[PDB]
Amino acid sequence: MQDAITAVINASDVQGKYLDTAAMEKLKAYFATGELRVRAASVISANAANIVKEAVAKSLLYSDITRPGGNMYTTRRYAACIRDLDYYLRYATYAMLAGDPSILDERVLNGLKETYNSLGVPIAATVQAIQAMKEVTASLVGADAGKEMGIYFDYICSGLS
Amino acid sequence: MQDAITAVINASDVQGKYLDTAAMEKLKAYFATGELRVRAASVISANAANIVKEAVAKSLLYSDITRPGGNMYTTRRYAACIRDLDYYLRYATYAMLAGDPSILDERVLNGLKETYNSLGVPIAATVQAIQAMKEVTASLVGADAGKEMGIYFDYICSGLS
Amino acid sequence: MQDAITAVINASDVQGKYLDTAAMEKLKAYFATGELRVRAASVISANAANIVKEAVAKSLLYSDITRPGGNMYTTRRYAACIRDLDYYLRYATYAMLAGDPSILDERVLNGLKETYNSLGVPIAATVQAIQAMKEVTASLVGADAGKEMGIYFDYICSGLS
Amino acid sequence: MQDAITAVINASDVQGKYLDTAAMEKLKAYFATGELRVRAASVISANAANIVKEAVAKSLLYSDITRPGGNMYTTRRYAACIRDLDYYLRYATYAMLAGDPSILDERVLNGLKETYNSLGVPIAATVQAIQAMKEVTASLVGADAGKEMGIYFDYICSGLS
Amino acid sequence: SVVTKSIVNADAEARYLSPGELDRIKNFVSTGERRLRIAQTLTENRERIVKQAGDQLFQKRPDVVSPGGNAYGEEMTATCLRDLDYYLRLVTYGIVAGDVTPIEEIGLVGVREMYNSLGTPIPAVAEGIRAMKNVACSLLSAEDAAEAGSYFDFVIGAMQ
Amino acid sequence: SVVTKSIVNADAEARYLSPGELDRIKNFVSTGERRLRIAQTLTENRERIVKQAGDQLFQKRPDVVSPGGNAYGEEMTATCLRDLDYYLRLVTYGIVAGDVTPIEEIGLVGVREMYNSLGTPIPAVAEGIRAMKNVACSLLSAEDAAEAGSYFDFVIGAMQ
Amino acid sequence: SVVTKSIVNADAEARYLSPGELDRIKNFVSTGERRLRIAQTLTENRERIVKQAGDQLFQKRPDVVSPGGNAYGEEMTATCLRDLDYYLRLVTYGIVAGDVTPIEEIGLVGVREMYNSLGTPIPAVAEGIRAMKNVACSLLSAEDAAEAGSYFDFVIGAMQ
Amino acid sequence: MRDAVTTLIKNYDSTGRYLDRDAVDRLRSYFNSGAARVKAAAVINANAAAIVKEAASALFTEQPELIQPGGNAYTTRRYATCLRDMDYYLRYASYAIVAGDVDVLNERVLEGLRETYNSLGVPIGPTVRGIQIMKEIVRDRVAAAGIEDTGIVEQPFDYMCRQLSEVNI
Amino acid sequence: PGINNQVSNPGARGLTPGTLGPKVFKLDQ
Amino acid sequence: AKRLEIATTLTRNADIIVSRAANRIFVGGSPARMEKSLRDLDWFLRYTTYAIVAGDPNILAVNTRGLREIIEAACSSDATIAALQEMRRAALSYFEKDAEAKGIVETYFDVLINEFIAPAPSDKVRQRNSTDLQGLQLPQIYFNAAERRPKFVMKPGLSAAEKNEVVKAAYRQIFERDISRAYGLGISDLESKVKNGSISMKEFIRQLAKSPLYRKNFYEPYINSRALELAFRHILGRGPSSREEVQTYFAIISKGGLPALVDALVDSKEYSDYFGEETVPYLRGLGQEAQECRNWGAQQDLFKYSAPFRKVPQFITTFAAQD
Ligand SMILES: *[C@@H](C)[C@H]1/C(=C/c2[nH]c(/C=C3N=C(/C=C4\NC(=O)C(CC)=C4C)C(C)=C\3CCC(=O)O)c(CCC(=O)O)c2C)NC(=O)[C@@H]1C
Ligand SMILES: *[C@H](C)[C@H]1/C(=C/c2[nH]c(/C=C3N=C(/C=C4\NC(=O)C(CC)=C4C)C(C)=C\3CCC(=O)O)c(CCC(=O)O)c2C)NC(=O)[C@@H]1C
Ligand SMILES: *[C@H](C)[C@H]1/C(=C/c2[nH]c(/C=C3N=C(/C=C4\NC(=O)C(CC)=C4C)C(C)=C\3CCC(=O)O)c(CCC(=O)O)c2C)NC(=O)[C@@H]1C
Ligand SMILES: *[C@H](C)[C@H]1/C(=C/c2[nH]c(/C=C3N=C(/C=C4\NC(=O)C(CC)=C4C)C(C)=C\3CCC(=O)O)c(CCC(=O)O)c2C)NC(=O)[C@@H]1C
Ligand SMILES: *[C@H](C)[C@H]1/C(=C/c2[nH]c(/C=C3N=C(/C=C4\NC(=O)C(CC)=C4C)C(C)=C\3CCC(=O)O)c(CCC(=O)O)c2C)NC(=O)[C@@H]1C
Ligand SMILES: *[C@H](C)[C@H]1/C(=C/c2[nH]c(/C=C3N=C(/C=C4\NC(=O)C(CC)=C4C)C(C)=C\3CCC(=O)O)c(CCC(=O)O)c2C)NC(=O)[C@@H]1C
Ligand SMILES: *[C@H](C)[C@H]1/C(=C/c2[nH]c(/C=C3N=C(/C=C4\NC(=O)C(CC)=C4C)C(C)=C\3CCC(=O)O)c(CCC(=O)O)c2C)NC(=O)[C@@H]1C
Ligand SMILES: *[C@H](C)[C@H]1/C(=C/c2[nH]c(/C=C3N=C(/C=C4\NC(=O)C(CC)=C4C)C(C)=C\3CCC(=O)O)c(CCC(=O)O)c2C)NC(=O)[C@@H]1C
Ligand SMILES: *[C@H](C)[C@H]1/C(=C/c2[nH]c(/C=C3N=C(/C=C4\NC(=O)C(CC)=C4C)C(C)=C\3CCC(=O)O)c(CCC(=O)O)c2C)NC(=O)[C@@H]1C
Repeated sequence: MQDAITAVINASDVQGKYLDTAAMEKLKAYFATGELRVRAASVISANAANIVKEAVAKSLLYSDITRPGGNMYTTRRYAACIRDLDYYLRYATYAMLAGDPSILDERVLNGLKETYNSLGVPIAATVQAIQAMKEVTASLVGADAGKEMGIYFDYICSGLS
Repeated sequence: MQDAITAVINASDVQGKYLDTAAMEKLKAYFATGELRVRAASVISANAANIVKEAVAKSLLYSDITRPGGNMYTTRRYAACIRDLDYYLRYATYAMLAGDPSILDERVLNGLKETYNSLGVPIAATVQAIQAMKEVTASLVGADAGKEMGIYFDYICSGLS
Repeated sequence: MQDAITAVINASDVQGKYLDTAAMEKLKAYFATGELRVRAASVISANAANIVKEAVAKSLLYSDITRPGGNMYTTRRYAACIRDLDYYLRYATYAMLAGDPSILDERVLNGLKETYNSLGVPIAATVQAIQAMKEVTASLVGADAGKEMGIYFDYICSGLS
Repeated sequence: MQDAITAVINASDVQGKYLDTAAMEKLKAYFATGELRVRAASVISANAANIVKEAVAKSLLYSDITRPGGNMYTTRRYAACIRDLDYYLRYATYAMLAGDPSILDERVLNGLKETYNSLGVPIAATVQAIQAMKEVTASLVGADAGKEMGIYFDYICSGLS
Repeated sequence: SVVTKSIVNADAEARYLSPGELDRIKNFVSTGERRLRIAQTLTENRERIVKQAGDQLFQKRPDVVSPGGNAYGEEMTATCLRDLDYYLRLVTYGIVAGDVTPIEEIGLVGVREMYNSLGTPIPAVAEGIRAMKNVACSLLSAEDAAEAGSYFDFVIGAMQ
Repeated sequence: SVVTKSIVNADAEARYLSPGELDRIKNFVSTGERRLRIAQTLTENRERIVKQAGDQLFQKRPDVVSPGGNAYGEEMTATCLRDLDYYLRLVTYGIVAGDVTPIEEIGLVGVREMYNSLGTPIPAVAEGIRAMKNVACSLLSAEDAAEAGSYFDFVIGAMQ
Repeated sequence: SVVTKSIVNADAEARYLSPGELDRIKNFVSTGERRLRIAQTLTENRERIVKQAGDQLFQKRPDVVSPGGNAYGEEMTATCLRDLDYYLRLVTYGIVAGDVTPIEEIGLVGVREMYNSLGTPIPAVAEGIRAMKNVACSLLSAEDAAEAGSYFDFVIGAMQ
Repeated sequence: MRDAVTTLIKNYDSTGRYLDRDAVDRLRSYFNSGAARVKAAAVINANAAAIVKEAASALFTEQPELIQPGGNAYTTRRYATCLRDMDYYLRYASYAIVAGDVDVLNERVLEGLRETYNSLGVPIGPTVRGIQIMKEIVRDRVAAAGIEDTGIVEQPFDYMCRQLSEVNI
Repeated sequence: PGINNQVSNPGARGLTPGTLGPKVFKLDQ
Repeated sequence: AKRLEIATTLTRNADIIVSRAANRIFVGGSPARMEKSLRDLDWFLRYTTYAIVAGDPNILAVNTRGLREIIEAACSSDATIAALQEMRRAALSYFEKDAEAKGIVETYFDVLINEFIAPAPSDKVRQRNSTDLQGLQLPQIYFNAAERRPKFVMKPGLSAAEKNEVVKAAYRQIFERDISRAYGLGISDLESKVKNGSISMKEFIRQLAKSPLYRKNFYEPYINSRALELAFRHILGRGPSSREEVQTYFAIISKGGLPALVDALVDSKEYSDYFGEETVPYLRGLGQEAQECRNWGAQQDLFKYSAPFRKVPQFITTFAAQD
């Protein structure tokens, strides 16, 4: 797993050059947003359950997905679906804190299509739900953190697609 | 596993409908077959070793399978083959009791064809052997439940094929 | 089909270096055995039908295999079996000329077990008949070539088993 | 083979609903970004060979991969590798035009990892090269369209890895 | 079902069905007709059971149906009634199966997670199923009511 | 090798190696000692062959070493000289094998695609191999040089 | 074999072969000539060994070849003698190897299972192998016979 | 895991043949050369560390790019793991010299090696060259020790190189 | 028929499979 | 911001730092070893710059722990050590004005000096208990660099939150997910028992694995061979290594089923050696433990949350096909 600092250092290391001024600028931007990232992460931790509640209500609830035979019908399936939305939120928070999408690729997207295609989970509905989570989260954390968390939510959406 | 009861109720559950009168007729048929099925299961339970012995004699033994270099040669492999035939007998009897071939599909057939092709197990000999088991079992448990055991034995043959 | 010379030059090529004196020693060795290899190939080519005729007579004829239901019974199946024995002889001769079992691995033994097990061909009997061909061939080409034709025939038998 | 427009209408079709206002908003978004997508596609079309050449130089040349014994060393292997990079770039361009990575799914990634693992192609090295192609493409088409190309290159990398 | 329960346990033990378990499924097949009759009466009176038991639930806990409660408004209160209907259907499935197995799969797994996230009070849901159990007891004969009572009881216990 | 090329073309027709092909292999194995000597001399003189031939190629086609060509600067020029070394090595492998098969598979298949995607003039590469052929003629005896010239000719034939 | 046992244990250690282990297999390859001679005596005289061991089996345990027994019949008794031949062949393999693991791999892993399936008295099979041991010891010298007996007796012990 | 004796036994058992004179001749060849094989493996075991060190230095002087920041051995973390791989090859090759058969190498070293190296990013070509450098060093050492036939000691390394390398036909 | 196999009987490509294989449709006029 | 500042200043005066240290260590000077020494001095400083930019000096620690033994022969270790002190003094000089900058740079260079002096550690030699398996020795620096799994232990007298967390970790490993957190499914009696200490964590794992939850989740869904492979992952923390392992345990699962296989795997010496009676099983991956060439792809796929969805048995097919 790589944070932005790890990626910058490793690129410089492969080239062999000492950390260049442009690399310093990238690292400086990450450090500068550090306060915003930590603050937003605490907001996510406090409001994560309701973020999921609102997102499911926005898209998945009162839909064919929750109808019998719709793949979130069973209570098992509903509990698992909200868990997976919790997973996406949790790993999006991790990705925001680190500043790099490597957490998402290493842990979330190295088995996601296999699991969902095997189970029959509807990828389109999950994508709609994650987009809804992005909007709700952006409202709670503000625009600056809504942009940052948004790119990682988009990463998960496109990977699922 | 789905037995006949679970299959009927799950089929109704997918639609979302309470158990219909037609579904009740299906369930009543299973309950009617229950006595003959349980009796036959006890017959196979006590005569399991004899069924395997007779079948291996009828088909597998005294052929190229047991001559040196024939895959059933070596005492390790002869033991392994009779173990697999008893696997088939046990799961087929499970399927006779339950009334649905989902036990065969879940616990036997899925992946077995790949493992057998990887290990080099002759697949024609396995099908001939389990068909021989069907002949022996028909004799022991009688024709009416031999009708029933055949359905699940044939299921295994088709899956291995 | 990698031969001894192609294998030597390939290995030197992988290292990247021009042909070394040690590699020249190996190539000289193969050139030394060239006389026996070419002579044996000429003998096998001329007597190929007789090699197979003697092997079929020694091992397969007047057995259950050649009698009704034995898999060499039908005229189609008999001709196919002798054709297969020709296959093994021809590719063993190719392997002897090359000095390398790569042709056997690549063309002959790849999926041979799976094709035979699908067709219902007794692989034990095919191994025994290949041994009969090995003995007849050893007699025809003499101990020098029979030792090498032995290693390639036994390569086939080991894989086919 | 779904583009963004087809995906929007297909989801509506499965639900059995005429196009909703939210779906209209999504379609408006695709139409809004269409001009930059088309412009970048034509730029990549003009610079297609150069993009691949620069990526090979930046990530693969003068490395273990192309030096002897490295799996891009032989001339046939070099030609094959650049052919695959051409394939990646062309389907990434198709994906940018369509707005959907589904083309990458169906036409590139449906069996690619198994073929590469079987052939012996180093997945990590290919991923390095595809990442370098992302950098070159971003420069050629401009940063704004470069983010769009980046997501589809990342899709290829996620599936290939 | 009893059959599936026996076969699952015996499959894990790699053992042909024990003679006692074979007798158990024999008793299940004999009792099946009574089970089907119990399911028949409950499903035939399903509209009565859900309707009057739902009235009892809302009467017992009006705060639940009051404004600010989860079933506030016509739409939400209708869906709450639908949940009661769902659980009656699952109870009929359980009665036919002869074991909680179907109800303990289709519902009763992660109900706490689903409902608690949904916002609903799960003790109130349990009270609703209790009301359905009372109505079903009135519609059933004494011994028949005991078995159906067992399946309803499993539901309310899982709710609590 | 001549052995595998004979086997491959006989395998296509499903025949045992015909007497003419067997005779060809017999001659090849007998003269293998001479072949190894020819490759030994070229291997020993590889540094001189590459250096002299490179100078001749650059003199005849100065555009490649001029700015705007593939080999401008000592870095790119060194890689071009290495490629000439590669093809000398492949020719040595060809002499020892007795056939063009090592040359074809290692370094004549996809040459157009590789060098075109490297930005290199393939006709100039062909002339470079021609220069190496002349140098090799100087360093080999007449009868040997004719045989080695055949492998050089095959390289230039596919190149141009 | 001694060599494989040493290599396997050393590999599990993840240390190069110990000097003591190397000396042990030095002894093994030194005594290889004696091992090969003992194996060849048994192999070349296999016909007599099997026939006399068959006589001792069918007289010490006359029931097995009597009517109703496993070996009753012109062909059933032939297959029994073939089994004795199989185990003699395995014993020769083991004598060459210096270890009983070739014998144990090809037979004695599941002999109880195989013979219980075939309805054979495995004590009677054991007595047949003991007859083989007696016959073979007289075809070998006293010092050599002790080695052969070890491989004939591991088999019998496993037969029980 | 099969020795020469175990391999001959395995072939003959699959074919159901008592060991004939040809089998005895090949077994005798292994037994006769077993003493030399033991001495050669003892030499390798005694000088195992030194062989690894010399081979590593020779490989990196031959191919500087590995030690440079781009290469896979650049930092000391990977330098240690790379030296361990050299030790692996020497250890299993000494096992193979004792065994007299390359089945040990095939089953425990070469199987899955390319997959592992492609996934971890390890370059296979340099590794093949390193094994070859071990082969030459080891052959020199056993020849100095007095083992006349170095065919026994070089062939396991050669088999590792052939299996680990690509075709490059 | 396995006697007619392009690996072994490369010449006999076009000899009809016959009753042992699929039907072969040919256009005549 | 201070870390980047220290990095910029260190880079700016980097040539001076190296030259001062080089003069200090110029003992027996005069060639090839000179190129090595100068370049390695540069590398020391560059990784110090990388470390100060990074959160921790772990890059320096893991990448220099064994260096002294590796480079001891060619050049004097004491010479290296003294030159390292010289570089520390010059680096301290440029930042001597500022307390925070001086503290950070001094501490990180101090780690470098201490690690070089410290005795090189022995490899994490993996001695396999059984014959069929192959032993392997990961170098210690690699394991230190590897990400570290939270090695939960059910020690006596733990914090209340810790006891609940250890139970959660066991649920996560055995059932591949936190079923208690998501569905609320769990075995309440067993959790309470091991929290009380009435049963060991090994007993908790045994009971959990042979519980009906595991039987429904990972033995019922699959053919027996795939069930075996999943069991190795969950209960033992690795995938089967050889055909002898698959043969042994397929026979076990054939003769006794899931109760038998659970007993065999927990009883195994391998369990006791790596997961004591208190420890909760943890997956042993590329960095945690030395790895083998024979089951690479199968192990890679088993150590994934998508692993339960293969129902074709990959380990047996792979090992069988290898022969
Ligand atoms: C000895 C007094 C000094 C010295 C000289 C020297 N160094 C090497 C080679 C290596 N030194 C290292 C050490 C590191 N390399 C790194 O990249 C890092 C972290 C960024 C460290 C700490 C390495 C890896 C090598 C190369 C591999 C090897 O073992 O050789 C040599 C050997 C000759 C050569 O050119 O390679 C010599 C003589 N280096 C010192 O650090 C001392 C001050
Ligand atoms: C009624 C006794 C209590 C109550 C419930 C209530 N539920 C919802 C919404 C939903 N309920 C479900 C339940 C199930 N889905 C299942 O698959 C099963 C098992 C077969 C069950 C029981 C679901 C899925 C929903 C979501 C909507 C949908 O069905 O798609 C609501 C509405 C919540 C809202 O505001 O959105 C309510 C009010 N409410 C009460 O007051 C009772 C105590
Ligand atoms: C919710 C938006 C949609 C949905 C989901 C649904 N998911 C599952 C089950 C699983 N989900 C995963 C995914 C993950 N596992 C992880 O560890 C991570 C993070 C690294 C993710 C993203 C897995 C592995 C499973 C299966 C194992 C399990 O049950 O947990 C289900 C259950 C399907 C079933 O019945 O077996 C469902 C229903 N369902 C929807 O309708 C939404 C569109
Ligand atoms: C003889 C001492 C006793 C005895 C034996 C008996 N055996 C059989 C039949 C078979 N025996 C085998 C045995 C082996 N297969 C192996 O791979 C090996 C190791 C290499 C052994 C030992 C097998 C496979 C068979 C089946 C037939 C076949 O070979 O295909 C019989 C015939 C049984 C029958 O009725 O069919 C008998 C009688 N019988 C005795 O009385 C002795 C005490
Ligand atoms: C018997 C009819 C034929 C036959 C088979 C044979 N099988 C094996 C070994 C294995 N068999 C299995 C089978 C299963 N695994 C399962 O999970 C299930 C479903 C519950 C089945 C049926 C497996 C996994 C193996 C491999 C593990 C092992 O080696 O035991 C062998 C032995 C192979 C060996 O080399 O030892 C044999 C011989 N052989 C025949 O001749 C019959 C036609
Ligand atoms: C008689 C008119 C001519 C003749 C024939 C002859 N044939 C054989 C031997 C064999 N013949 C067959 C033939 C068939 N196998 C089949 O399945 C079918 C179709 C149903 C046929 C026709 C076979 C298989 C053999 C081999 C021996 C065996 O059956 O095991 C012989 C013996 C040859 C020998 O040397 O063994 C002879 C003499 N001979 C004549 O003179 C007539 C012109
Ligand atoms: C010289 C006659 C012409 C020329 C060449 C030139 N070549 C390169 C770089 C490479 N050449 C190759 C070619 C091969 N690889 C092989 O495996 C084989 C056969 C065994 C051949 C012929 C490769 C792979 C490269 C690049 C990667 C590498 O490191 O080898 C260049 C440099 C290209 C660049 O821009 O970087 C040049 C210039 N230049 C000329 O002027 C001649 C006409
Ligand atoms: C290039 C970045 C890397 C690389 C690749 C390499 N690939 C091959 C051969 C093949 N590649 C494919 C890939 C695809 N097939 C597809 O349909 C698609 C989607 C459009 C892709 C990406 C296939 C099928 C082959 C097989 C063709 C064949 O027979 O080879 C090779 C050739 C291997 C060989 O031995 O000839 C190579 C070298 N190699 C590298 O070094 C790069 C890291
Ligand atoms: C050295 C000459 C080249 C090199 C090697 C290198 N290897 C690794 C790591 C591993 N190597 C293996 C190899 C094996 N494992 C085995 O079980 C066997 C069978 C004997 C072999 C050959 C494995 C499994 C690993 C990874 C896990 C582990 O080490 O146990 C690395 C580390 C790669 C990294 O970045 O972490 C390297 C670098 N490196 C070179 O530069 C040489 C060209």
